[PDB]
Amino acid sequence: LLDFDILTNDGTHRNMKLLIDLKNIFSRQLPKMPKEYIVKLVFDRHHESMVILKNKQKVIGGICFRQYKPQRFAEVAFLAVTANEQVRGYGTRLMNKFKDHMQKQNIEYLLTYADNFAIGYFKKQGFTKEHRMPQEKWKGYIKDYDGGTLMECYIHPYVDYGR
Amino acid sequence: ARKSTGGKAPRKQLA
Ligand SMILES: CC(C)(COP(=O)(O)OP(=O)(O)OC[C@H]1O[C@@H](n2cnc3c(N)ncnc32)[C@H](O)[C@@H]1OP(=O)(O)O)[C@@H](O)C(=O)NCCC(=O)NCCS
Repeated sequence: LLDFDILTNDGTHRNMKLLIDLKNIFSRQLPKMPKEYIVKLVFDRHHESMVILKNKQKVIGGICFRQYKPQRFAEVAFLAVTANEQVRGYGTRLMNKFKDHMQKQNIEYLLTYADNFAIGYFKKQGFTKEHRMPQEKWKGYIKDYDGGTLMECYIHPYVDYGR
Repeated sequence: ARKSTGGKAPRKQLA
């Protein structure tokens, strides 16, 4: 039964199976993403994945992010829940768990590029189009794409996110 | 970057 764990790319058979499963969920739910691209970010050293584990073995969703610790902000790379598990509240519970985790990690802002429907989805999750975080903080660290809408979520130090 | 930012793609989740 349901667990939200931080999946570490430590070269072990167990975690590496879970990362591959999460990666396959990502490419399935994000057809516009080059699959080799999802692989590169998910298994790079800089990235982490918080997954939704059904029991102690099956991946049904997760979020791949990258923390920029000194600057105290993190970028969401990919977010998804497997087809047969969508519309059950998991995606929202994941985001809440993520924010709570980032709060404990001393992260002040969450950033994510969004497109089309995703903008509305992240708005429901607390992200906004206007930023209260200074440009120069992410500039040079996070790529500046003109084709995408950059959204941010302020993580207040003592607001109860997650539950 | 050899491949690297940490990024998405959802373009209209209604497909
Ligand atoms: C976005 C996503 C993670 C949400 O996860 P989830 O487990 O389905 O989330 P929830 O059940 O908490 O979502 C609740 C709401 O989202 C809507 N929703 C969830 N999946 C949906 C789908 N496939 N199509 C349309 N609406 C959907 C529900 O209708 C619901 O109603 P509400 O907005 O009035 O509350 C999931 O839809 C997904 O994996 N999408 C494809 C990947 C993607 O586009 N990810 C974000 C960008 S990388």
